[PDB]
This record gives sequence, C-alpha cells and structure tokens, in this order.
Amino acid sequence: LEPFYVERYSWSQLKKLLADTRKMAKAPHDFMFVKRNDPDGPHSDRIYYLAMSGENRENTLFYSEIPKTINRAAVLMLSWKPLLDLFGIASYDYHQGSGTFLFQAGSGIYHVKDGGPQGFTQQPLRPNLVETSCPNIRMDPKLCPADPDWIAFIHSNDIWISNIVTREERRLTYVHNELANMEEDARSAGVATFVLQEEFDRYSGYWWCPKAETTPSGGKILRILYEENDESEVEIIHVTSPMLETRRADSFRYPKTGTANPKVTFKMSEIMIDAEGRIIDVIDKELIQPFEILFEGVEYIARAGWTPEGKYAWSILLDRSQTRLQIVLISPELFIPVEDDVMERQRLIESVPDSVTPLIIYEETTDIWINIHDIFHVFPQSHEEEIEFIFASECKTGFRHLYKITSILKESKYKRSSGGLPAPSDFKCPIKEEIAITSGEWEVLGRHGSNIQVDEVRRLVYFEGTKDSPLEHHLYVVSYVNPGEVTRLTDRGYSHSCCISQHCDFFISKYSNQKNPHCVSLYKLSSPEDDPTCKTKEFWATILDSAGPLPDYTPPEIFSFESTTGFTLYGMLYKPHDLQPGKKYPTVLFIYGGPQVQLVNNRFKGVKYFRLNTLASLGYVVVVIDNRGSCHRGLKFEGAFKYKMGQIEIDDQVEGLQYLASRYDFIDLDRVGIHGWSYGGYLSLMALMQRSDIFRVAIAGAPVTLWIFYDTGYTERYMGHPDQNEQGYYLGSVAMQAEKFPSEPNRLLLLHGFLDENVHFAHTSILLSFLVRAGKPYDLQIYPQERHSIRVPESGEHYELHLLHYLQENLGSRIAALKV
Amino acid sequence: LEPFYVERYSWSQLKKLLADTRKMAKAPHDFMFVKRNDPDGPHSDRIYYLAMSGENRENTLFYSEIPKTINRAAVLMLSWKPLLDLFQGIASYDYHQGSGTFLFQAGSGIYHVKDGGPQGFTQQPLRPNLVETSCPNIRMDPKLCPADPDWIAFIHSNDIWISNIVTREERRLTYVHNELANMEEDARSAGVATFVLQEEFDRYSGYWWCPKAETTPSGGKILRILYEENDESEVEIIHVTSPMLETRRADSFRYPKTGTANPKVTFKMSEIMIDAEGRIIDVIDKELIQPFEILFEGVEYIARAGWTPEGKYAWSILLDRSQTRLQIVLISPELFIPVEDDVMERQRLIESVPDSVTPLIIYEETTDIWINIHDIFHVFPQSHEEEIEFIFASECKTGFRHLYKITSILKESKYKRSSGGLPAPSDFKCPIKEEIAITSGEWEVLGRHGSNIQVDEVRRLVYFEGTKDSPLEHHLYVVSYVNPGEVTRLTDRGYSHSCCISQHCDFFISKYSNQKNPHCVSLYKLSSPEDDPTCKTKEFWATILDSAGPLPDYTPPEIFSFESTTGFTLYGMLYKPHDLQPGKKYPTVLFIYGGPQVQLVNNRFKGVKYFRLNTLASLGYVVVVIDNRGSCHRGLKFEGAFKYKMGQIEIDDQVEGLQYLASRYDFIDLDRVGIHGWSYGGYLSLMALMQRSDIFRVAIAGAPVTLWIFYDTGYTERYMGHPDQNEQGYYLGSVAMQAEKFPSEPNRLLLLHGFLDENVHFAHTSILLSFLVRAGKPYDLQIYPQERHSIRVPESGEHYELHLLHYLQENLGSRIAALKV
Ligand SMILES: O=C1CCN1c1cccc(CN2CCN(Cc3ccc(Br)cc3)CC2)c1
Ligand SMILES: O=C1CCN1c1cccc(CN2CCN(Cc3ccc(Br)cc3)CC2)c1
Ligand SMILES: [Cl-]
Ligand SMILES: [Cl-]
Ligand SMILES: [Cl-]
Ligand SMILES: [Cl-]
Ligand SMILES: [Cl-]
Ligand SMILES: [Cl-]
Ligand code: NA
Ligand code: NA
Repeated sequence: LEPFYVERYSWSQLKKLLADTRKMAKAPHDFMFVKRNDPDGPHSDRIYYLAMSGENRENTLFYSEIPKTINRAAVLMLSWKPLLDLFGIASYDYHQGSGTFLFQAGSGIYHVKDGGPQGFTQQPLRPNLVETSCPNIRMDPKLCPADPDWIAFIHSNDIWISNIVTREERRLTYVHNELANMEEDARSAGVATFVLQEEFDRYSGYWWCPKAETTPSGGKILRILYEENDESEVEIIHVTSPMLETRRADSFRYPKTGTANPKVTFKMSEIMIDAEGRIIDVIDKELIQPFEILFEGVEYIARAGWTPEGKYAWSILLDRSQTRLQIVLISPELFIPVEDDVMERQRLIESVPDSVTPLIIYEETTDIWINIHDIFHVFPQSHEEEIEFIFASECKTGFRHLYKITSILKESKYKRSSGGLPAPSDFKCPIKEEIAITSGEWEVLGRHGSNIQVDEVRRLVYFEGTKDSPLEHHLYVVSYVNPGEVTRLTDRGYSHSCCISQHCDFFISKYSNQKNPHCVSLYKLSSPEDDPTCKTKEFWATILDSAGPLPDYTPPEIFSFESTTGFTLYGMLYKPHDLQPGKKYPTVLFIYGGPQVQLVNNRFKGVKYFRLNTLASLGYVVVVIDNRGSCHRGLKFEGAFKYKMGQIEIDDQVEGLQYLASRYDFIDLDRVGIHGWSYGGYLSLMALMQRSDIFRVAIAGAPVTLWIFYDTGYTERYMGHPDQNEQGYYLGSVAMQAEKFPSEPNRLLLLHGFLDENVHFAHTSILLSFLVRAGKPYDLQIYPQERHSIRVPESGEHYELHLLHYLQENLGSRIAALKV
Repeated sequence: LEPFYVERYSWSQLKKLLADTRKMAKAPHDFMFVKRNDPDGPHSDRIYYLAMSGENRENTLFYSEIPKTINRAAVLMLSWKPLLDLFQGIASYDYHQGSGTFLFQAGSGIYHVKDGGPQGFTQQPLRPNLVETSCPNIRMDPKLCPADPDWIAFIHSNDIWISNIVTREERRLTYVHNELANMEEDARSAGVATFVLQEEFDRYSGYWWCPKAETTPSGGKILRILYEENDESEVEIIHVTSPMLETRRADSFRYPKTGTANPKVTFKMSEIMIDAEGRIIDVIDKELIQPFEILFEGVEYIARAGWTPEGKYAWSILLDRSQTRLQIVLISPELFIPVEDDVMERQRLIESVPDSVTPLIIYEETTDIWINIHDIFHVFPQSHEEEIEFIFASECKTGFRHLYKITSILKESKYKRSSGGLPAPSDFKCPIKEEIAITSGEWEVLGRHGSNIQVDEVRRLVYFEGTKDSPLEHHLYVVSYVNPGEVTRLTDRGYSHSCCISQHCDFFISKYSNQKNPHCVSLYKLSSPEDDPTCKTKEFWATILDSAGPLPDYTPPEIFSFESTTGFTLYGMLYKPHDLQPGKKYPTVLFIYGGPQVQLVNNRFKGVKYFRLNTLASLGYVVVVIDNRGSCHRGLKFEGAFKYKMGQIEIDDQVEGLQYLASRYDFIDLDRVGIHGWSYGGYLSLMALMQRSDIFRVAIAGAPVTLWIFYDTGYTERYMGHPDQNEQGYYLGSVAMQAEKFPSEPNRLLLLHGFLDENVHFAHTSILLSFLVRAGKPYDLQIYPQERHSIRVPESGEHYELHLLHYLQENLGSRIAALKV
C-alpha cells in the first residue's frame, strides 16, 4: 500500500482552482393560502410567499395562482408573480378580514392590501409608507389582529403604536432613555434579550390580544401583553466594532454562565380607543404581585401568546436548570394599573378577587433537559372551568410526541386577602385527561419552522417526524380524538420540510436528497367519501424546480456502524475522485458534534458543504460522523454528554474512523486531519489534545475554549451551574489544559472572526495566552470584519484558500511527509 | 560556492538551545556630589546614586566616599554603602542642599531621609520615613519644594496635592478631576503630562515648584507652584483590551491621532500662603489674565517648563503644531489673577494688573525640517533688570546641534491691554542683544536621554556631550562660554561614554563601553594648572562598577561603512557566521529599526540587548544592521531626508548596504535574505517585502505601523505634516493601503504584535490583515495576549525568540526551506 500524495499547487493556482469551481438564492418560504371565492374563475387559491428570485436579488413577496383543476398528463410550473414594486423583507404580517399586509423593508414599515374585500391584483403593488416622528430604526412591526388600522412596533427598546388610517402615533412604554449611557439605563420593553434570541429562538417580546373588548361608549379596548426586562445586574462585555478606523468597542449585556440573567416580568398595555379610531387613554399595567412570587423558580419566559378568544394570555416558563417546564394561563385581571401612591395602590389590589389567580395548566420534569419548541395549540373553550390543548414533550418516553391534554381551571387554595405567600403547588391545575396522540422510537419535530396544523372539522393533526427514518424528515397525519394509525403523506427517498395550508386542503414540501438538489412542490389533500379521517395526497404543481444533479459534484455515501456504546451511529463518506487501487489517501474529518445539530442525513449537501466534494477531488478522504449528543435521535441519545462536554465525542469519531479504516484499505490513518466551526472547532482542539496519536492536524474555527465565558441559556442546560460541575467545566475547557497540546508545530491552526458576538475572540486570545505560557506552537488566521458567519465573500474565499493550502502543506502533499 | 543549510533543530530542541544560551541589572546612575567640609577627615566628597545591587534585587539608593588623595600605584574600587534600610524600587529622587532632605517614591509609599546636610553624614543605613496620607489612591510624581524642604507636592487622581512632612498637614490644591465620575464626562487634569507629551516629547511632569518663597508682613511666606491644566474632552477616545482577559473588556484612554484635536492646554498657578509656624492660611488658585490662545499665538505643545534661579520669572519652551517654530517665553507671576466667576470682581482684578506686565518671548527660531526638543536650557543669575542671559542649543542655524550664549533685552511691550484689542504676532518678541556660538562644526551636541550640560560659572566654562571625534562614539567636552574657541575632549577614545559632571565641576563620572567590552563606570577628577583655569585635565580616581569582562559566549560584530550614492557615509554592523566555512554562502538576516530618533550602529556593547543577533550568527546566519538616512546623531539634513516621504527612501539604503557587503564578501547568499524589526523596524520590514521582494525572501514585522493616520499627532505630523496637506505621502507610507503589492507566495510574511499595545495599537495589524484578506494574500500571525510594546512576562519573550528562530529555520536557513519553494 503506497501513500498517495495530493498535487502540490501554489497559492495562486489554488485560488484559480477554487474560483473556477465556485461558479444560493433563498427558496420559497413563509407560505400562506388565501381563497379566491370566485365560482366562475379558474383558481381556488392564491399562495403568497417570500423568496429570492436569483442570487443577486433581494428577498421579497411573491404570489402564484392555484388552479381548480390540472392536466394530469402534464406537469404544471407555477409562475412567480411579484407582489411589490418598491422605490429586503425577512417576514410579513397579514390580516385575513381586510387583506392587509404589513412588513419592514429597510428602514421603512410598509402596508398594502390584497386578497380581502378589495380583491386580487393582477400586477405588482406599490406599497404605502407608514408615517413616523421617530428618528431611529423601527423593529418588529405587527398588525393588531382585532383591528388592522392599528400596528405596534419597537423603537429604542420601547413599544409604540401607530394608526395607518388616522396617522395617530403613541408611545406606550417609557422604560428606556435613548440619550443616556447603557451602564445606568439597561431596561427594555417588548424585546427579547440576547440569550432568548440566541439560545431559545424567541425574537419577539410583545403580543397583541387577538380580540377587542367593546366599551359602553361605542369604542373598544385593545391589549398588548409584553415582557419588561432589566439588564442592570447582567455582565457587560466589550466587542470590537465593525468600523475598524474607529478604534473602539461596543457594549452589550452578555449573561455568562453562573452570573445573573435579566430581571424579567410581564406587563400589559391597555389602550382605550373611541368610536372613530382616536385614543382616549393608555393605561400601563403590572402584575398584582411580583413575578418572583407568582411564578416560583422561573428564570426564562420561553414562549408566550394568547388563547384564540383572547380570554387568557399564556406562557411557557422554565427554571434555571432547564429541567422544569410550566405552561401557565395568565388572566388580564391579574394586571392592575401602575401606581406610585401607596394608598391608591392598596385599593387596586383589594378590588381584584382572590379567585383571579395564575393557572398552571401543565407541568413536567426531566433529569436530562427541556428542549423548547414551537408546538402549542389551544382549542376553543367549550366549558368555562376546563381548557383543552395539544402540546409536545420528550419527558414521558425520551422521544418528542404529541399529547392531547385537558386541565381543570380550579379556584386556588391560596387566598391573597390573608397577606401571605403562595406555596409551590397552589397554582397547579389537576389533569383531567392526557391522551398520547403519537408514540414510538422516533420524534415529532417542533423547531426551525417545523410545527403542527390542526384540522378541527376532521379532528386531525398534521406534523413532521422521524418515524420512517432518522435521516429523513416526513409529513404525517393522525386523529387526535381516537389516535391510532399515522399516515405518511411525503414520499420516501427524500427529506421534506413542509408547510400546510390553514384550510387543510393543500401542503407544500421543500425536499431533497443526497443526489438531487432542493425542489419545492405543491400537493393537494383530499379524503375518500366513506371516511373523512383518511387522507390521500396528489401532486398539483411545482413552485421551484431543481437544476438537476450537478455535473461537477460527487455526493457522499451514508454509512453506519453499531457502536460499543449501544447506539447505531451514522456517517457520511466522501471517497477520493479517481480512486487508485493499492494506494492509501490522507483523511480530513469534518466535525460539528454539538447538540441541536445533525450533519448526517439524506439531504443535498452540495451547496453548504460543497467544498467537502472539492477536498475529495484533490485526493482527500472526507468523513462526517454524528456522535452521541447530536440531534434527531431522542433525549437519551442527546443526554450522553450531560456535565461531560468534550469527554465522549472524540471516542465516537475515532470509533467510526476505525470502522471505515478496517473496511476500506484506502484510508491512511497516519495522515488524518480534523476541522470544524464553533462546537466543531472546540472538538477539533479536543481531538488533537486527547488523541494526538490519531489526528495529525487540527483546524479549529471559532472554538469555545473556556465554558465559563459562554452564556447561561446554553451552557447551564448541558453542563449545569459551574459550582455544581467543577470538574466537567475544567475537563471540558481546552484553555485550562494548554500543556496537553503537542510540542510539534504545523499541527494546530486557529481560525476566528474578530468581531464574533456569539463565540467571542477572547476564547482564542486566552487559549493563545496559555499556549504561550506552555511554550506550545500554533498557527493563527483572523478575519477582522466577520461576526460568526461569512458576511464579506472575500474572507470566505481567503478561508477556503488557506485551509486547502494548509492541509496540502501539512497533511496531504509529498512535502508534508518530508516536513516531519 | 555551495549554500550552507542551518541545522534543522526541532521546536523542543530550539527551546532547549535558547534556554541554555540565555544564561541585566541597572548600572549606577542619577549621581550627586556633596562636599564633606571636614579638614581632618580623609574624604572630599560623598557621592549618592541609584543602582541595582544584583540580578534579582530592587533599584535603591547607595553612597560611596571620594577620598582626598589616592595611591596612584593602585586602582581604588569604591565600595557601595546602602543608604536605605529594608522596608517593613526607586526610579528617581529629589534632594535639598541646605537641609540634606531626600525625597523618593518606593512602591506606593513616598519616603524621606536626611543625609549630607547640617545634621551630618551617616555611617549606617538610614530608615526611610513614610509620608503619611488620607488619600485613598496611589500618589504620583513627588517633588520637594526648594524654598521649604518641609513641604512636598504630588499628584493624586489627576489633581495636585501638597503635604508637610513634619506637621503632617495635607491639602488638595486643584479640584479639576472627579475620581467617581466616568472619563467620557470628566477629561480634565492638573500637574500631569498627557500621553503625547510623555511618549513623544519626554516630559513626564506637569507642575514645577517656584524655587524661592515670597516673605509676608506677618512673618510667614508664600509658596508658588506653576502647573499645566489639560482638557482632553475633544480628544479622540480609543478602546484597548484590558490586561484582565477574564472580563471581556477594553479600557478607554485619550489618544490624539494625527490630524485630530490635541488637548486644550493652559498655564495656572497655585498661590499657597503659609503662616509663621508652618501652617496653611489659604490657597488661591490663579489663571492667566488673558487666554492661552491669545497670549501664546500659534502654540500647540508646552514642550518644557520651569523657573529662573531667583523665581522671578517662570519659563517655558513652546512649539507650534507643525513643529517648525520654537519659542522660549518668560511668564511673570503677575500675569496670573485669582479665579473669579463673579463678573464685576473679575474685571477689577484685570484692571489692577499693569499693562507693562506682559509675556516675554526671549528667543524664537524656525526650520524647514523640524524642531527636536531637548533638555539643555541654562539661565544665568540676573545681573541687570532689563536683561536676561542664557545658554541654549539648536540645529536651526547650521543643521547640527550647537550651544549658543544669548542675551535678550526685556522690553516693555508696545501692546497695551487697556485698549481692549488682541495683540499682533510680534508684540511680545524681545530684541536679541547678543548671540555668540559657543560650539560649531559637522557634529552635534547631545541634549536628550540623560545628556545635558554643566555650567561652571566661576571659571566660566560649560561641559557637554557631543559627536565631534566620531558619530559612533559619545564624548565629554569642555569649552569657555565667554571666549569660545578650544574644545577639549575629556573622555578617552575607543569607547562611547555617558557622563555625569559634579555640581562643583571638580569631578565627573562616565558610564562607558565599546563593541568588545561590557559597561564600566569610573570616577575622574578634574583640575587646572594655576596659570590657566580654562585649561582642563583629568585623572582616573576610582572605579564604581568594574566590568564583568568579555564573556565567552558572545562574539561581537564588526562596524563597517560605505560611501552611498546619496552622498552620505552610511555605517553598519556585521555578524559573520560562527565557524565560517570556506567556499560556502550563508543565509542573511537583516535586523532593522531605521526610523527617526534612534541609532543602532555605534561603538557600544551590544551583547545584552542584541545578544540574539550573536545567537543567529552561531546558528549560521549572516546578521546585518544598517543606519539608513533619517537615523540619529548625523545632523538635521541627514535626519530630514524622509520628511513627507516615510517608507520611500529607507530600503534603498538597506539594499545598497547589503549589496556593498555582498560584493566585498562572497559568504552572503543574496537568494536567502530575511528582514526583521519592531515598531518602525516592523514597518520597514513590511515595506522591504512590499517594494523589494526580489531581494528579501522573508519579512518578520513586529508591532508594525501599517497606517499613519492611526499614529499620534506629536510624532506623525513632525515628520509627515498634516494629512490634508500631504495625501500621497500618507498613502505611499502606509502598507495597509498598498496590500495588493505583497507576495502571493506564502511563508514570506510573519506579523508579530502585542495584543494590549498602547503605543502601536493592534488595530494596525488587524486593519492590515483586513486588506490582505480582501487582496487574497497569505500571511502568518503570532499574538502575545498579555504584552504592550515590550516583554514584561518572560514566557512571551521566550515564545517569540523560539518562534522567530524556528520560522527563519523552516522558511530561510534550513535545507527543507530550499525544497519548500
Ligand atoms: O466565524 C466565522 C468566519 C467564518 N465563520 C463561520 C462560523 C460558523 C459557520 C460558518 C459556515 N460554515 C463554514 C464551513 N463550511 C464547510 C466547509 C468545509 C471545508 C471547506 Br474548504 C469550506 C467549507 C460549512 C459552513 C462560518
Ligand atoms: O511589542 C513588543 C513585543 C516585544 N516587543 C518589542 C517592541 C519594541 C522593542 C522590543 C525590544 N527589542 C526586541 C528585539 N531585540 C532584538 C532581537 C533580535 C532577534 C532575536 Br531571536 C531576539 C531579539 C532587541 C530589543 C520589543
Ligand atoms: Cl398510540
Ligand atoms: Cl375538538
Ligand atoms: Cl558591587
Ligand atoms: Cl566657534
Ligand atoms: Cl557669567
Ligand atoms: Cl509637501
Ligand atoms: Na438563533
Ligand atoms: Na518616551
């Protein structure tokens, strides 16, 4: 077995090779189905969606016509009709009754009507700019669902509202002064703080009440539930600003693990409008008792909203350890006006009855961790003293499943008149019913756009899941009344990302597999006459057609092996291009390995991981293995590294690498490299530190070197509080074990974005500080204008060029063998 | 000629080699002579001085006895007597002659002792006496009051305080700064030199005691302190990462970048009334009768300041922004009035001051190149009321720094303040009665880095350091200031000397060395023949610090020189490879600084600071160092070569010098030349690779200036002018704007930078990297996370030396480096 050596290209030649092979647009998303209601016309629905028409284009609203019938011999490509004519849209709001779109595009907030009482346009609409007296950028605009004339938005960390008809603009909260410095004033209203956006994927912090309360005057009362945050006690850090000419650093509140999270509470803005759209008064209201007293043990407001009738506000609440979840109904009557006069304040507390109380309709615990998701459906309230809902959970079985729950809304044992504090279980509602809708060794999905859609007429629930395979997401449907058979609606051989129409007669799937790039197709749903419970599907039309299998991309093979740990572990193998018999090639292991991610699945990897194919063309074996802790395999699989991050991941990587090495003689174990970003860069350092016998080179991108520097929401979920896991934090932090790195140079390469807000450069800078003390060699590349991503394409081109060149000169080439 | 390939040591082996070969203390300095006045005793003087006793000991005060006579057959070694006892690191000290009071800071504490005064001379170590305080924070810059040695002054939280060391009274004089408030709002200070003044003009203090006390009718006195008051509110704020990397933070400070605002400055005076028993009566803070901008037209920087010997006038040396105009100005105490926010009382105090009292610009000069500030300025005792007599040094006349005796007429000004108009530029200018050149020639007098003059007013002589015999050696000279002609050299040739003359002018001490021999310190007695007091001879008296001798692990370089095509003789240093094999050519490593205010090539011992150039020679590298045009100690025309043109002329001299050696010596392999330097040296290392990639294979740039707009006002504008008036000078001189010119070959560029550098900020490197990334160019990078323009932690220095040797090995010297292309 002779060693294969890669072609030793120059720096200029590699740049040219990369540029030639480099020669993606956002696929259609955020779908919405509006009915035509026109018996004579040829179309049943109009679908609205966001997309990028090409690579250089901006993301904008489009529409397409869904025909009542189709020529089944042919295939129908729906044409993309532009909705707007502006002189970049991330999301949009819509009001069904009026047909009013509301969206932000650049600095402006705009509105237009389509598909309401005023009909359907046949050409692009010029949008109407919403007026404002506010100087700064307006964020997070939302239509009031009870009245489409009123919008809300955030400006300088305070909630405003504006009327698009009458032009009245009113500030609702006076919590932040923009002029003063952020050290004194660190309060905000209606905005999710850093940890909740970054680690819980909640981006909004205020919620319109869906219904208006009519007054005796002839006007009405609109309500806004919102989060008020106080970040005064949260640690401040200084990250370097993008304007490098201005040699300065921007401040922001980063709650590092162990330290204080923001001080949180619920508030409610009660807005009185008169008979013809004019504001009478705005009453800001607060909880009758403090947040800490009413919600014992709660750190995080994970999710929040309203019930369909607007009777209760709801919220999903977590404790600090993220092992307890509570779903709590909060009545508007629990809020009283904000008064500083102590005599007047005491009367308002007495005016609220003792029967009005927080209602904990669901509670659960786990020894592993609670994974927050977006699934939560509340049914219409039939009985006054009951509430019925669907929720998803891993806590019963260790796999996420849908459960139909009915909770009794008791009057509480605790009485506020006595003047005491409520015990832990005083607000807990008894569970009348708890039926499992789904079950098995597979999970229902509720993240990254995956959710349920409930058909209340047919009494069905649509959902995404891993039932047929952990490598493919599929759409399913099942009854929530007499749950039993789970009917798969998507075709095997692809992994699907689905969106179901609100009318439950259509669904769209964005699908791909290892060989075929992404397609988006529309499918019509229908039942047999004899049984509404049964659901069949039929292909209706293509929205986005694939270009076909790319001629200059060879996809990998998915393999698997039975681990000594007890689990089946899956991997991807890129064989070298033009594989010579009786020769062994250098091997680059690409890794992420952290939680909430799965690299190995049946999806098209030729866009995001296109350069793994490029490595194979140069003559590298490329391997990707999903170790224990990774996503879509249940909570027991995911819980393997609890309190133990860094300690088990590389065992699975080496085990899988040795499985391939014995089964394929062309893998040269003497020249194995490892590379990854974020958690991947972390594990790449751990790989070289723990197993220098296996791994010759390690290229660590944006590595977490020191877990005390990372945030609360993430780190405490998987590693607990630093005091309760002294050893896990030490053993899991590579910066603390600098002496264990090799004394040989050309084995360690550190890559980091200089302006990184998530994984700060200090992780690298402190690692380097200890590497200097330990007398250890290292290589370093900095990307001075990057923030945990590739904003500027030149820095991405330079990264790719350097990595190929580094792997060439220190792993693959003939010179690399001579250099040792 | 075969190429020599250096031995390919591993990383662990080079660490061992450097650890073994690594196996210094401050030599005696800040000397002072005090006479015994004891006829029966054997000693004439006692010398006090600061010195480090050994390798790992603190810097502290010592004394030695100077005997009246010596055995001229023998060589006397003076023993070091410790002045101070061990406490329950002294950088400098004050002394008061009439009382014998020492004052000095040692750690946080300010201490005092007494010796050599009326109370006599100790024969054992004195216990230091702490100056007690109620101030919460570290006290800075303590100074004895020359008028009354009971009083001291110091800075605390950017304000001036005074403390009586006998009565223990303590008082704050200025209320300009608020320690509790943040620096964005409160950017004012008093008695403190700001960043640019400390870093670019070597002024470390911002307040000056008046040396005489005005007596009152009551039987008390008035003490006075002149001080600078700075307002840094409009100055650019920058954030450098704090030493504590645990808290992901950056410390703010005021950095006036080129072309932006310097601090708003003015003179103030604290009038301090003391009663008959040493108690403070009152403190009156006082300000200039008109603003600083009105009285001192065109002035940006207060370069130097102080008082005349009688305390009649305060003086100051003032520069304009371009640094092409110097002004020496006398400022009377009567120009200051008390601070009064009341509008009617303020107007009455202005009217009480006469119109005759006015600023007195006793000297002015200009230049098309630049003003180099120095510490030479000597005011004689005032004989006539309408005259002032003084010695000063300048390059403005001839282009070399020389001493000039000047007499200026103190004219009552034409401008009158009662008219209510602003003065014209020349209204405060004094006429020059006399301007006699004391020295002259194609060589300079030295007035910086400790070099100054000693003026014997009895014999009417002036001692000074200069470059008359050679630009490669510093020497002590003496000459009359009445009838200047003969310049007598006092120090011996073959060494470069650094000298301190006694206040009595009958002794001098010289710290001397040469390329072959380490540093010595020796005492020399001065005397004259009875017939001619002008004629000065010297005689070795005693050794203070004996040399360790030429240690066996260091082979020093040979000083060479070549006649350049530019018309200047350019000097250099050459380290030949150790065990030089015949018929072989070795890889070369050019070490460079090449910026202004520095000379690397001279006849001094280089085996301490540049020990590792010898280590590079031992591994088999040729090491070259060349003082290009712009460097120090060769006159102002030589220095002015790169005005507006930094980065453009320096590498021509480096390559020309390299090619001189290449023709003269066949052992220099021009195919394998490396370049390396720190600061301006790192800047030129980049420029060398950028411009002459044909000559230089590798460049190792340390803390490089990559963008001149990022560097401060005082330095950049002196050499390059204002950015607006020299757009292409700044462009051509900034490597970050010319990133496309770097090589596409990797393993040729290595950047080194201290992450916490406050002088040449890491931003220089990060913005260079920004443009290198855009241009698609390769680079190597090493950061030192806990360093700031120096090596304070030994581990970072050890890592630097290891990586540098290994980099040169793997990408220049070794056999594998040749195959790697
Ligand atoms: O911070 C910063 C600065 C850049 N960056 C950052 C951080 C996290 C993720 C990503 C995006 N991944 C980059 C790596 N990609 C695979 C890949 C393998 C081999 C080769 Br060759 C090229 C690409 C997947 C996407 C970038
Ligand atoms: O910033 C920073 C961080 C370090 N640093 C900095 C900046 C300016 C000056 C100096 C001190 N010089 C360091 C280099 N020395 C010659 C030398 C050549 C080869 C070898 Br190998 C070792 C030493 C002379 C003294 C250090
Ligand atoms: Cl079931
Ligand atoms: Cl129902
Ligand atoms: Cl000694
Ligand atoms: Cl003369
Ligand atoms: Cl005289
Ligand atoms: Cl010019
Ligand atoms: Na996110
Ligand atoms: Na200095």
